[PDB]
Amino acid sequence: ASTDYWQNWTDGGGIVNAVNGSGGNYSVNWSNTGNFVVGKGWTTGSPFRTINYNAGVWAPNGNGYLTLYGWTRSPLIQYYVVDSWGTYRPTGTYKGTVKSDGGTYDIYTTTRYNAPSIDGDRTTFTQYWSVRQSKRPTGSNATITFTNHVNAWKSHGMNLGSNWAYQVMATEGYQSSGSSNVTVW
Ligand SMILES: O[C@@H]1[C@@H](O)[C@H](O[C@@H]2CO[C@@H](O[C@@H]3CO[C@@H](O)[C@H](O)[C@H]3O)[C@H](O)[C@H]2O)OC[C@H]1O
Ligand SMILES: O[C@@H]1[C@@H](O)[C@H](O[C@@H]2CO[C@@H](O[C@@H]3CO[C@@H](O)[C@H](O)[C@H]3O)[C@H](O)[C@H]2O)OC[C@H]1O
Ligand SMILES: [Zn+2]
Repeated sequence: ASTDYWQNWTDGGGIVNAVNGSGGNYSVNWSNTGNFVVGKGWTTGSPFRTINYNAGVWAPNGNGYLTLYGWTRSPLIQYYVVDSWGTYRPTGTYKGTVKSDGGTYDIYTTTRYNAPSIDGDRTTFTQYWSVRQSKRPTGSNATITFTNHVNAWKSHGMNLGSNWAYQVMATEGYQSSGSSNVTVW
């Protein structure tokens, strides 16, 4: 399935110059930002999708994540599979680990309160994370075998919602500057 979804969200802080490139390609150049999320992927997420990407540029200066990023409803859950980051490795309530695609990821949960989501500007929701224990090398074709994460989460009592929303390979930033260039398929 070729990508069909363009995610381009900013809370309005700083500069987020995002380019919707040809096919699965996008880029972001950002400066002194609030929170933003830019990426490409699919209108409807699947627990069985293999996400492929190649980050030809991964150059955060401060907090950025290079991450699978997506949502379900029923219930409302945000999830991440974080392959690389900048100055900050995201963590939460430690649940366990999962091995996938040549890496080991820690599994965490967090909760957001009064926060933006696909449902509104001020919402409360759980987040599920796989965060790689070390930054993944970038520049070569990489795979996220999402089933492995979903199954590990499930085994730790972290069940996703029944109603799948979008699923993207994203650049998320907070209080940072940077450059990224990623192709997704
Ligand atoms: O940042 C940019 C990189 O993402 C880009 O890398 C290329 C991304 O596309 C890859 O081609 C895929 C190979 O596998 C096939 O099954 C897919 O259908 C193709 O799309 C290619 O191999 C990568 O080199 O390079 C340019 C950077 O700016
Ligand atoms: O049109 C609607 C959009 O406005 C809506 O935007 C979402 C807003 O919330 C964003 O998620 C936050 C940023 O990412 C993480 O840091 C946080 O946990 C979230 O608070 C999300 O990226 C946007 O998609 O999406 C739905 C549309 O109907
Ligand atoms: Zn386990």
